[PDB]
Amino acid sequence: SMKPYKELERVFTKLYRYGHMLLLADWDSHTMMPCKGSDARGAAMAELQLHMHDTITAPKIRALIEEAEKSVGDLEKLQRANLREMRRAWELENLLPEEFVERKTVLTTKAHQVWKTCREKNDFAGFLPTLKELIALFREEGKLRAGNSGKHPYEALVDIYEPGMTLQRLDEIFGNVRSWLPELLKEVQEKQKALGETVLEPKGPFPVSKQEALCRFFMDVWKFDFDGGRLDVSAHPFCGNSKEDVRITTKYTETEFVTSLLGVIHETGHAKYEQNCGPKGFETQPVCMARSLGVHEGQSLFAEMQIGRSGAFMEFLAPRLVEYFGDQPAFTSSNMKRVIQRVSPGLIRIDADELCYPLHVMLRYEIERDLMDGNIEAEEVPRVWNEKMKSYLGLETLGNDKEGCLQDVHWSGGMFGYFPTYSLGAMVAAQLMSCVRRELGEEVVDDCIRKGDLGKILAKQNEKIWQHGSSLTTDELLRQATGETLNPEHYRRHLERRYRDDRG
Amino acid sequence: SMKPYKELERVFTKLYRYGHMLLLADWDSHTMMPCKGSDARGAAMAELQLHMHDTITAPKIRALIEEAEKSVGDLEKLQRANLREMRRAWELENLLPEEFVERKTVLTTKAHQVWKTCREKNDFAGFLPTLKELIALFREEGKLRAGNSGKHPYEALVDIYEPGMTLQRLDEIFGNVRSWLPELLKEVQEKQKALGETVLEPKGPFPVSKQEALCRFFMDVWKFDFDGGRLDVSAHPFCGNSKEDVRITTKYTETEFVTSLLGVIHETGHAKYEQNCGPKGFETQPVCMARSLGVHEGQSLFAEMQIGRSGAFMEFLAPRLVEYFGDQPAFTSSNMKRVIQRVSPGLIRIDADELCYPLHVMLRYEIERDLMDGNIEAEEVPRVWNEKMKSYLGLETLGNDKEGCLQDVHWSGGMFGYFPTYSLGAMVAAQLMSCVRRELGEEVVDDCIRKGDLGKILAKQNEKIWQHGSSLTTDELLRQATGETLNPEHYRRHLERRYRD
Ligand SMILES: [Co+2]
Ligand SMILES: [Co+2]
Repeated sequence: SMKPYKELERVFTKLYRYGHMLLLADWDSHTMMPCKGSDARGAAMAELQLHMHDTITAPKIRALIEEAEKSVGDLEKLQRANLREMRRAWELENLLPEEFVERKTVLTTKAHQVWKTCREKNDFAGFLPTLKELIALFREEGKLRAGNSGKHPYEALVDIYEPGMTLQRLDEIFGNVRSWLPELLKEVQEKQKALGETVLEPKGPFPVSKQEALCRFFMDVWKFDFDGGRLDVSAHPFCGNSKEDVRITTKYTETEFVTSLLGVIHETGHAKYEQNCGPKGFETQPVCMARSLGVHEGQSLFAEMQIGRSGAFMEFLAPRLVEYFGDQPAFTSSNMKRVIQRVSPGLIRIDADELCYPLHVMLRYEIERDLMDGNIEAEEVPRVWNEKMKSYLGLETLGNDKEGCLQDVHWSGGMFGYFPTYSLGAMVAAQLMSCVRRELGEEVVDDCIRKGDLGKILAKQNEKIWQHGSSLTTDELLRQATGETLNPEHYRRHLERRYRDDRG
Repeated sequence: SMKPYKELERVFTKLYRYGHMLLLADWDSHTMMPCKGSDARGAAMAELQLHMHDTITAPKIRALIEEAEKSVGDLEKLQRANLREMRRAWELENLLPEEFVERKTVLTTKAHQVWKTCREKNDFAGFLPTLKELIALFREEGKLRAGNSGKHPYEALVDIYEPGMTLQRLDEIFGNVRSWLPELLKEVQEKQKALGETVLEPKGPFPVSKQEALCRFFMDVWKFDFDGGRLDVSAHPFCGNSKEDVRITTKYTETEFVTSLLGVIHETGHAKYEQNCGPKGFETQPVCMARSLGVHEGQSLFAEMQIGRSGAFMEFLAPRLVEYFGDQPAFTSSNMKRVIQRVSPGLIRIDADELCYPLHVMLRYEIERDLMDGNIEAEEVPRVWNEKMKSYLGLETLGNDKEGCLQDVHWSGGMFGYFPTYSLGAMVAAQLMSCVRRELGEEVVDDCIRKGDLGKILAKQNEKIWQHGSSLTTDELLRQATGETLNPEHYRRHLERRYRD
């Protein structure tokens, strides 16, 4: 009935309110909180997390969900989707026994300090005992989340971040990438080395106040609502807080402006999704949420990569760089394109350019999959990390675990099945932009970008993606939006056109 | 056994964790939140406030307190005090029916809107409907909070902010103030007028970045722990957030810097108490809270009035003004003292000098007491306000309710019985500083202030007040600290030395 469904709605509004507090508390801990407030803040967040957990895991919720589900056809369409999303949120908290949960929590908090130091010291052997336990915990986690579905443990884990994504499809997507991208990289490198184009590096200092002003200017170009969000400073840029009050951060160095500019553009792309997330009338409910991390990172990367690193945008950007920092030879649209699209393989994933980046992701996918499968053991990670690094990026890591397998925090913090979503995001972004250019026209999109007039583009994003939140399945959403399910051929054609053909 | 007590401790830690979130949300509301965030933020705070209420008022809590209390002798000194403070918190929440609390939140949220416009528009008539309801509400609230005590309803309201304070003691105190303050003010005005001393008002602009730097510098003089707190800007200066993370705010104008400086020093005096509140080991418990609004305001006024408006402090301050803003004729010791210590009765209590301030408080006390007692009704407040302002301050407010009875937010915000604590704080500050001067020596105290070297003074405040929180009754606390219960004669002699002599 409506009765139990509406009772669920009420419970989920309660949870949304408590989540508001947690999100604020988390935002503040990274931006405003002084160091001695840390224990108080963590104690407070833990207690509130506990209450949210007891609320969603009370016996009555399951009984409520079950009564609501027998009378499904008496609900409006969007209420039916909301009931689906409610079960999903309930299963995500309920399928892990509390004994497992506390054990995971203890190990991840342990695993963190052990990782951080070993990383800094290049000591995989000191990490390895922990790492073996993580991998056993993750394998155990997969099975629990798998439930009575018969899903592969890793699939159960990827599902946390990418609802409905199967290992079969993931293996097809990454196998597709593996068939062409390592040779594309090599082709691009040799083309760029044979050309020998002049690239003038921007010369600093770039005053941090002028960087901030430039960033806000670009947030205005993306029509960020500043009456419903903020820009501030943290050690790691992120997009956080709540949908009514979306708060992004960045970090500035005087020596360059690119990382921070492009970083803000990236987070603004996330923000636009959050600020415009529908469906309307479901604001405090789980159907009014981002569909997946791949869909979310598809929005950030649409902003950053599809618009931000384009030749057209350089035409708009260059004269703003003259205006905000003062003129210098580096500040021409042709030269800034060369700076922003420069291809240079390296060892560190977070520093990777648009082309190399998916190779870092692909390799993490394969290892994660293989560990979960039993094909390899923690023991072998360094060896296989090095194999893949030489193979995909032409670089060695043997003996350099610091910048090899120990470089990312993710496994310390109990995040397995997360990494692949980044390249899924890149693929979503390329697919969406292909559609937008098909619909609006190539010259129209280029004119919008080069003139910093994004409204027609942002409107298509809003229509196709943002207004739907989680009311549709990912497959349904992408089909409705772009004509088909997620297809990596768009990302391939984007990368070929931009890097191999220098087309923008 | 000790089981009920230790389970209550666990409950109050939970509540402390919840209050942390509410405190952060409230601070952020006034400092960082963009305007469209407002609805979601109010809905979140209300849901959490409800959960806290239901937690503390559950029948379980009553049963725990009753069980703990029947073996109160099996508890150590600080645990028995903590149990007293637990019962107090529970009674504060548990006494009003939930139907009452709903009505009040409704009425007050609406009252803030109508008050604000009526105030801007000088329209008591428009406000009078709301105000008759507020007064009816407060009389009902007082009776509810009194219960079977036999306390006057207004006493039960005063008790919320000033635990253990009786109306009889309040009447003894304001009666004392009335015995010397009027002849003092009168005398000071005719002294000032006969001298006709030159006062140079500082001339701006004062860049807000420079003001901020000066304000932070004085926070450092008070040894504010910036690893455990912040300064930020808000529409209305306050001291908030939590004890591990004390966040104070100010507002800046280019035309003058004094209000903001002294304001920051005031809030920093509050912050020092919150940053150092004991007892140690009871941090998440109600025993580790400020004793009263009177004692709290005592710490802020010790900072602001006892140190911050003294001649010795002007010796330190004047060279700092030159340093931060650049030299000008006004920036002398002698002249800044005259600016900061200036006496000029006016209509607006926030703007009142150290001498006139208690007169504004006394008139509100008298008016709140008469309203509660049914000696006047809401219709009569403008007339009575004028009469009391004429008698106390020499000033007519008739027809100017904007600068008369509608002046302050307190009544529309549901705060009755609050005003008296301002003067109690002034008295606590003066009594504290007496003991400090007696113990350290006048010369050592003056030396400390004039060199910006406040360590020895702060250490005394910490020892005497901050470290105890609510472990002692207010009478015990002041007796242990100062040798006696609150005595307004210290306040008298403070005002006499500063303004008459
Ligand atoms: Co992102
Ligand atoms: Co105060």
